[PDB]
Amino acid sequence: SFNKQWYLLANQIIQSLSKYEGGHIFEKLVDAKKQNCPDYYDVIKNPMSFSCVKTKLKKGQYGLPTEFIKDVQLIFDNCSLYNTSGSLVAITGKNIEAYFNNQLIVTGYNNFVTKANTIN
Ligand SMILES: Cc1cc(C(N)=O)ccc1-c1[nH]c(C)c2c1CCCCC2=O
Ligand SMILES: [Cl-]
Repeated sequence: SFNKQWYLLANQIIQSLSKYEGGHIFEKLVDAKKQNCPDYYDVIKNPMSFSCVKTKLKKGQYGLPTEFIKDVQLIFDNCSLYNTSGSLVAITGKNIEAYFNNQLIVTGYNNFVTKANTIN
């Protein structure tokens, strides 16, 4: 069915980000002490990780295909806000963001967004 199909595509796409070079840094939520960034949650008010998105997909918390995109984009927007441009972490965020946006086209995922937008 319609929602089962884009759930399945979203699961495939999120797994491909996890396996992308450097993707491990987005897999779990940042540990502010362990990653030596004690102010992280003072700057990032809406934290997000690949594992959060995987849990939402597993539990059925998404109603619309755009909700998945919004959460993944939030990962990269948090990355670019906290980290200085040209840092190893910022570079990695931009790499995976570009990969992600291409995958949305290549996989057809954007077609589910287009259809769901018409349904309102
Ligand atoms: C780099 C890094 C390495 C590991 C690991 N397990 O090796 C896990 C998390 C992070 C990480 N992820 C993000 C997204 C960040 C960080 C910490 C540094 C700056 C803050 C930030 O945005
Ligand atoms: Cl690392």
